[PDB]
Amino acid sequence: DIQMTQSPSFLSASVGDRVTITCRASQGISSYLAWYQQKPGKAPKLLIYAASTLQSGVPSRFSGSGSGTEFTLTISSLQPEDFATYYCQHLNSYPSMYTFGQGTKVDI
Amino acid sequence: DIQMTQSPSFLSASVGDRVTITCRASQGISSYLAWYQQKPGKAPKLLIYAASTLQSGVPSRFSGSGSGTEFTLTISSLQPEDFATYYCQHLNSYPSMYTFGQGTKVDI
Amino acid sequence: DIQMTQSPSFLSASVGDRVTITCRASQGISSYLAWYQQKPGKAPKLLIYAASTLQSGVPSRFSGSGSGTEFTLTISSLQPEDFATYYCQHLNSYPSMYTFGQGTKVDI
Amino acid sequence: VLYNFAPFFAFKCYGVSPTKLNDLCFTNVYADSFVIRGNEVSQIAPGQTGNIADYNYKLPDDFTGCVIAWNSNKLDSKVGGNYNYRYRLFRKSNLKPFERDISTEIYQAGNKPCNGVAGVNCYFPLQSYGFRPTYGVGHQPYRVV
Amino acid sequence: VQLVESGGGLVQPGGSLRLSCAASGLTVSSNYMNWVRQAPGKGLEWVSVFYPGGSTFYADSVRGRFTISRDNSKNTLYLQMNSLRAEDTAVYYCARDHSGHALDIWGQGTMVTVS
Amino acid sequence: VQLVESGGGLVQPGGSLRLSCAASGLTVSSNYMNWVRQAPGKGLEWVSVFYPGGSTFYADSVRGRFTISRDNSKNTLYLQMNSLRAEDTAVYYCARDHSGHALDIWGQGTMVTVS
Amino acid sequence: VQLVESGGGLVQPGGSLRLSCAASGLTVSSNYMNWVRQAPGKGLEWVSVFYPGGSTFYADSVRGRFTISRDNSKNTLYLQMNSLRAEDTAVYYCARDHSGHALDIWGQGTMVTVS
Repeated sequence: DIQMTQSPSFLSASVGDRVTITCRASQGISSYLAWYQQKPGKAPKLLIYAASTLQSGVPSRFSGSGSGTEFTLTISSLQPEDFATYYCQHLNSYPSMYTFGQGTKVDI
Repeated sequence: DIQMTQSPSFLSASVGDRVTITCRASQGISSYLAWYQQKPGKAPKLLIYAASTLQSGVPSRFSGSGSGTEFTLTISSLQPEDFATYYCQHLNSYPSMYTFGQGTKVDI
Repeated sequence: DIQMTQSPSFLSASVGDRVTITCRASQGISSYLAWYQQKPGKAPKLLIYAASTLQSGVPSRFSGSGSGTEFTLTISSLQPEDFATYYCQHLNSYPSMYTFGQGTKVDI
Repeated sequence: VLYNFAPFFAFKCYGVSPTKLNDLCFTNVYADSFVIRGNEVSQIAPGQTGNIADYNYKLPDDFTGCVIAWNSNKLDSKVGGNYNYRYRLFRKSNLKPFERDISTEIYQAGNKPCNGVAGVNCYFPLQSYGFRPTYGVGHQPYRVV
Repeated sequence: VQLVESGGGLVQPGGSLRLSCAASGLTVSSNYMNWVRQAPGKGLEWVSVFYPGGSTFYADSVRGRFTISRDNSKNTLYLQMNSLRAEDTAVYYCARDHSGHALDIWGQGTMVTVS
Repeated sequence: VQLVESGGGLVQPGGSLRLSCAASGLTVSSNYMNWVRQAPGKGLEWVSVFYPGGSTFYADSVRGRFTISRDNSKNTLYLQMNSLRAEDTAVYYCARDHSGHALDIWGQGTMVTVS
Repeated sequence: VQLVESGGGLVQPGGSLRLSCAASGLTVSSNYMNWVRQAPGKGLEWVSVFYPGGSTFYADSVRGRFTISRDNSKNTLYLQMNSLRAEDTAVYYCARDHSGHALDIWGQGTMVTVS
């Protein structure tokens, strides 16, 4: 069994600067990990999947690259609409399957 | 299997004239058929059963006679309280049993 | 099987005098019987259990003594807060177990 | 010799027959004796659940033996009290078949530690029968072997 | 003879209800009794049937989720349902059969909607 | 010791409810625990019982539809019901037995009405 | 593609609900479909999964009380629950899996509270 945890938890980031998020996986990990964005009171939408694949409709503003245990995502632009929450996952073996781990919060 | 259908569907009948209703049964039929009257928002009551048997409490105004595939009911009097809906049925074999068919509407 | 019944049913007792209550058990009885007090709209609380054992928190005002078929409880003091209802019980064999019997009412 | 001398109330056998008992051979024939309420004699049988069967004396399922019960209100009942006889009201778990417990330790009810004194939330497990000659046939003493 | 029916209300999809058919004048354990369904603004349909003997026939659309029961103690007829959003959205009727085809004593309907 | 009870409300006939008996001070897995029923303006009645061992006895009127359960994780007692119009129209009580006959710690009642 | 979900409301403890996942654009009988749970003000959790073949895996916390079903007639996905006070107090989501790990088409949540 593996446990997914995120270090930043709450953060404070201004419009001018960028934000970097990291989530760790115990006992190693494959290359399959997805990042989600969930504005409060809205169903979350896929943002980045697999190894920095990027998705149609997701702006090129977002880019999340990593390998092995250390995984991270970074936002380059000024974040006009201040984003709210972000999550990790990774599909597993029979008993656990989808593991999301603790959430993350970023704001002004 | 047999299918019960009624030809008139909606009708327009004045107080002065009479009204004749017919419902057909596919693949022939026995002599057992019942006619119901259902004023809107009220539980339907038996009007004519079997082969023009007539029922206690049903006025002699009503009389429905027929044989074989062609079945019909006729109202002789002027219809003071304009009736609303009417139905057929016939008990069948194991799978279907009571078959009511499409309804009928008559009004001013 | 045994049936538990109480003779007084409704009663009228003033503040000055005392009140005596009796409940009978058919086909004899052991020494285990409990008395309950239930003010209207409140969960009943144990008052006297076993053979006149008396209970902590129950005033010495109450005292219910009896043996065999004839069982009774008596209140000595003036009953400042007029009590309302009272019950008997006795644990039984497999089918019935707890038998409470008819209630009793006492008031001003 | 059982029938001729002692009249019986509930003479029952499981796995064996009464008449055909003499013409059979066994290596061990035990004999367990106690005194039970009349209405609680029926708990001495294969399986069953109750105050006596579960916590005092539990018979096995595949039981080969005989159960004998006969009334003793004439002799076992006392003048005004027979508090000598007791049964185990409180126990943590059921008994394995054919077991015995003679512990008189104070029972514990609640997560709070239980002291020696019974007081509140700690009870003396054993509870005393009440036997008097005027009691009904249900609560009358019985002898079971 | 009167057939007053009770029960109904609103039940969520996947829920359960029971309806009782109270009859004073005819024996439920002696007559052909059946359940008739009528969606709003549509024709009637047949649900169950219950013979004097221990027999019961159901329609195809109400088979396996609908169970009927009779109690001679209260002289009443019960229908047990494990509802579905489109299976039960109608008024329910209780009737008796005289001549093996005609339902005469129709009771007042009970609204049974699912939401 | 306190025995706070939760659950209740209104359930339609043929429905289902569960009531939990929260006890803080006594172990549910060590005492005689039982359920007591009281219809409005009437005497009390006995429903279930649950020994320290895996044993349970039910009254005749609540047998086969009423199931009791105990969970040592939450130190609470649960009662499962499959209600009927006259079987469950009463406040329900949770109690402990000291001396094999007397119920002392009676919790506050929970209203369980059917309609 | 849209995944509109229906059902919900309030169910008493020990009750039952069913939720339907309506999908117009993707075949439910051909894609990995799953149920995702989110308690208010907390992270997300996984409930069920349903392969193109007749296979289904449940989480440990929702095993034995939660049943999933698929109907190709209405092209919809159903989840059957036998609720508990802490097992089901969350919005429920319906999703599809593209590359065996990523859930893209997330439908609107349905509130399912127990009280």
